[PDB]
Amino acid sequence: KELPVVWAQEGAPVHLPCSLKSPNLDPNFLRRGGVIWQHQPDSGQPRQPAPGRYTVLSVAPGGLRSGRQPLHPHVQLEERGLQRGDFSLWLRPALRTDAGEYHATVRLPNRALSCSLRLRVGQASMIASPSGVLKLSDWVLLNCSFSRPDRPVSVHWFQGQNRVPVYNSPRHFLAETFLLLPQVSPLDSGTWGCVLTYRDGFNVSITYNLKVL
Amino acid sequence: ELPVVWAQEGAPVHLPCSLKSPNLDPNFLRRGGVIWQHQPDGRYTVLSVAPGGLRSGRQPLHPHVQLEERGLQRGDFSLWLRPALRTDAGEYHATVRLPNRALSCSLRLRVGQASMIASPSGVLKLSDWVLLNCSFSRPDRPVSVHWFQGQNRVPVYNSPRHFLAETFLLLPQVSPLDSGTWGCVLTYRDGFNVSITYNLKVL
Ligand SMILES: *[C@@H]1O[C@H](CO)[C@@H](O)[C@H](O)[C@H]1NC(C)=O
Ligand SMILES: *[C@@H]1O[C@H](CO)[C@@H](O)[C@H](O)[C@H]1NC(C)=O
Ligand SMILES: *[C@@H]1O[C@H](CO)[C@@H](O)[C@H](O)[C@H]1NC(C)=O
Ligand SMILES: *[C@@H]1O[C@H](CO)[C@@H](O)[C@H](O)[C@H]1NC(C)=O
Repeated sequence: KELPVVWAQEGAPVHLPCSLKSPNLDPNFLRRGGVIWQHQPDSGQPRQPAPGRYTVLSVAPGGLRSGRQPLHPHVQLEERGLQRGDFSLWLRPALRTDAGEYHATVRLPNRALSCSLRLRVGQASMIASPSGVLKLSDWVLLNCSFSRPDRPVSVHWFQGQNRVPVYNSPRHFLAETFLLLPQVSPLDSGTWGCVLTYRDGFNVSITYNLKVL
Repeated sequence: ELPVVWAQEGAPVHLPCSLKSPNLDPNFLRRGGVIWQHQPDGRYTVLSVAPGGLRSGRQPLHPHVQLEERGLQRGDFSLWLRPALRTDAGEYHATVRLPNRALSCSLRLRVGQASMIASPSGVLKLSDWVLLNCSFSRPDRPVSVHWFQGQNRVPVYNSPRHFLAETFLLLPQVSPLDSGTWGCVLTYRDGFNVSITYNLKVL
């Protein structure tokens, strides 16, 4: 079977999970764990060479840090989690170039274990048809879109400073990932927002400023 | 530099090359010969007809490139690409040989992609709304947009049941009379036309 896929939104932090799910307390045993995170970027794809792997993070087992600064400072580890057996990678800005395979090797006192993921990075946008700048009483269709190919499981719409929930109503028709405003009014000018949730739990938050003249 | 000719991928296009005021005998101008060269974006000849008025008969041969012999008799030596393909973009050079006259033509062909974007893009239920976008990949924006409905291509104007804005057509409430083909024509400032058809399916 293939690698589990983790999705990221470009510009937003992402968390690549690698965790002992049954840590039997013992913060003093799991203090002493260390991990190597390696990244296999996409070659793009006969008698081919094997894909290359380079180390993006290394923290030493034993319960100490050596004073070595991070090699790739946008890639990070939460050091509070190591006591709980959490060796997950944080990509502070998830970048397009960060896509590819991630391989963790964790060395504890008695054993070593591995974690393997494929990270894909997508782009979010509110697509406005005909446009975002509108005239009074025009119609507009907003699509809460993300470049992931599959269909999200839920879409939540919000409007205004305080994120007031937006439901199917006479002034707002909701269908799939789309919100149709049949007749914009002065109260429709301002910020709108959406949250897309996919079946793997990945969710995207998108904001957009509608202008009505 | 060169005149630009636009093409829609999947639709025929003709690269114009016509004698200015070509009113000679239709059997005199058929006896002309022409060479069309394409340097893709390495000049190579894509079709050559020899002067003298006789043919090799290989018109089914390479039918993606063609000359219309009615235009050849009318002094029109234009190249026809029956499916305009992505590979056809690039530089074109025509040379036409008559007994006492010569002509050369130089054009740049760019090919764009057309699509009817439907939101939502599936099959629709009666009384749903739907938005159609007549889109073309050309960078400049078209100067006019025309919408048509049905096999008989009846024009569609701004109304309560069909709202037109820019390149978009909104149908607020589909009915069984909306089932079937819809079409749009984009017209650009040079006269280039893009025709897109779309089959709406509604239960
Ligand atoms: C609208 O957004 C959804 C979610 O990303 C996407 O699957 C769909 O293709 C988009 N459609 C248009 C017309 O933008
Ligand atoms: C997305 O899912 C995560 C995981 O449960 C959750 O913490 C987050 O709150 C969800 N999205 C939003 C917009 O809150
Ligand atoms: C709709 O089509 C026009 C014409 O090419 C294009 O400029 C515009 O970006 C398209 N918008 C959407 C949402 O498809
Ligand atoms: C291009 O399309 C427009 C609108 O349908 C039409 O008026 C015009 O005559 C067309 N041009 C040609 C050369 O057919």
